[PDB]
This record gives sequence, C-alpha cells and structure tokens, in this order.
Amino acid sequence: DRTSLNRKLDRNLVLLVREKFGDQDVWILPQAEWQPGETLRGTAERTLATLSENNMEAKFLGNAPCGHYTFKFPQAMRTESNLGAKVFFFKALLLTGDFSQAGNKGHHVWVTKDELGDYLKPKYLAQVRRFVSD
Amino acid sequence: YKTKPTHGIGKYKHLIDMTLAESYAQYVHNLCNSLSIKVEESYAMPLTTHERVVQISGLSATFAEIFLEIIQSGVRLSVXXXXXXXXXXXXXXXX
Amino acid sequence: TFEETERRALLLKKWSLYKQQERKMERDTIRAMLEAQQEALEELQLESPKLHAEAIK
RNA sequence: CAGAGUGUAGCUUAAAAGCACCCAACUUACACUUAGGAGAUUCAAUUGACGCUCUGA
Repeated sequence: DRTSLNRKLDRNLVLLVREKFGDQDVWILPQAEWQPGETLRGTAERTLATLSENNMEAKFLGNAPCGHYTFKFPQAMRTESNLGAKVFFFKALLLTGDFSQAGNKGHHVWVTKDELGDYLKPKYLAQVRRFVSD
Repeated sequence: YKTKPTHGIGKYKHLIDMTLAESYAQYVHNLCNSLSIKVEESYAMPLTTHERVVQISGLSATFAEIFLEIIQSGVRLSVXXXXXXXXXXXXXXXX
Repeated sequence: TFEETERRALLLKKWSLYKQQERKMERDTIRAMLEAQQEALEELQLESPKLHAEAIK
C-alpha cells in the first residue's frame, strides 16, 4: 500500500488537520492514501488542494520518506487496517489560497515543533516529525 | 630501473548590508566545504547594492534539497529557480 | 586599555564556545536527515521500484 | 512493553592518543600559516545493572 504525505512550512511552523471531527480532535498532516493513475508529487498536490485549498508547489523529496510500518506501525487495538504501507514524504511551498474548514476537515492551524500536540501516531508520529524537522 | 620490480615507484603524474552578505557567502562556502561539494569560484559583483556568488557543481537531488534547506535556514537568494528572503547573494549551481 | 582587552578575550572565548555547539547541532540535524533518507530509500526498494526510481531522478 | 548486537568525544588490528572540529588574525573568499578554544571508557563488584541500534507486540 501507498501513502503520500506533505510537510508545508512557514515562519518555522508546521500545519495540521482534523479529518473525522469526532474521532480526530487529535491532529495529523493533510494527506490520506495514494491516488491511482496519478504521479506522486502531483497526487500530493491534489490532496493538499482537496484539504487546504491552494495552488501548491512541491520542492521534491526533502530527505525522509518515512515508511512508518517499519518503526511504529498502526495500533493493534481498535479496527485499524494494519497492512504493508509505504509513507512517502514531501517538502513544499504555497503560492496563494485562502483556507476553508468544510467537508473533509474541522480545523487548520500552524504550530511549532517543540509545541507539539497529542498526535495520532499511525499516519504521523511526534518522534518521526522531529526526525523530519532535523 | 625498468626491468627491476621497483619500476614505477617514483611515478607521480597520474596522482595529480554588504558586510552581512559577505559573511553569509563565507558561511555558505564553509558549509559546502563541510558537505564535500566542489566550490568552483566566488565573485565580487558591483543607495548602494552588493552581490556575492558561490559557484557550485555536482550534487544529487536529495542532498541538493538538504543543502538548499540549510541555506534557507537577513538578505536574499537566487540559483528550478529557488529564490527566498529573511545586500544581495546569488549561489549559482550546476547540478 | 588592559581591562577592556581582558574582557574582550573572554567574550571571544565565549563566542567560540557558542559557535561550536551550534555547529555540532547542525551536523547532528544533517545526520538525522541522512539517516531518514537511507531508511526511506530502502523502504521504497522493498515496496515499489518504479516509484523509487522516480524519486531518484 | 519480549528478545539479539553491543556501548573510548565525529572516527580508529589508539592505549586517557592521534586524527577530525570551533574562534580570531592574516585571507575577495577558500586554502596555508600563527595564536587561542572545547570536548570523552554510562555506572557498581572478568560478572551484574543504565544507554543506544535492531526485531517483535
């Protein structure tokens, strides 16, 4: 399985989303699973657009497509689909686009690395985030 | 001597604002040196304005990206064209 | 003056001390990134080769 | 939270060393040189117990 992930930065503050309002008061980066018939970067951009609503410009692979199934794989408790799943990463820059909380998200803020929230762990782990920042 | 087993023992040929900007350039150069990249040349290009250059060649995409990020992390930049902000600086590449 | 010079030397020393720590930190950060990259490439190889190839380009 | 590899500061058929590294000056800058700077055997009697790397849950 394939999972695209982005890491958009501004003022040294990373952004976060709440898809599934009730379940996810906890935050993650704005990205779901792969999109067939479309290229990695492009797919990522599309995903971003769907969530954050902007034009987007992916720089390239920064230095950390994390994998995640290797290190701290999804939790055995609760019905979570624990399979072999790659976790591609991307560094990117926005050009223009105002935010809009509707449909597939509850909230959207920008936060420091040291000022980290609760965080899910299957998609993005705090440690993982730190590593990527480094 | 040619016919002796110590033939080519001697053989060697085959082995062979402005201030701020300047400082930034120096730093960049140092970084390059550290990371093992060929720094070819540096220029002293001409209110006032002042430009500095650090000519670089040969670096892989991931590594290159990392380098760029480090550079980003004041004044300005100019190399895909990758400009940014905080006199002048222009690290021209040749990947 | 003597006192000023003394002060200055100390200041310089302090600066030097500071700079090295920062440098070390930077190096560590770089290393982390490198490690991540290494991990990532391996993962890509394990999973799907075309994607890996694309990434490499 | 269960196992395996171990565990001299960045790194070594080192044994508290030598290489690396940092600041200033000379340097367009780099380089060289000259002055300075900072660093370590994770811890208790070859054994045990804290730290990583790695594999499971």
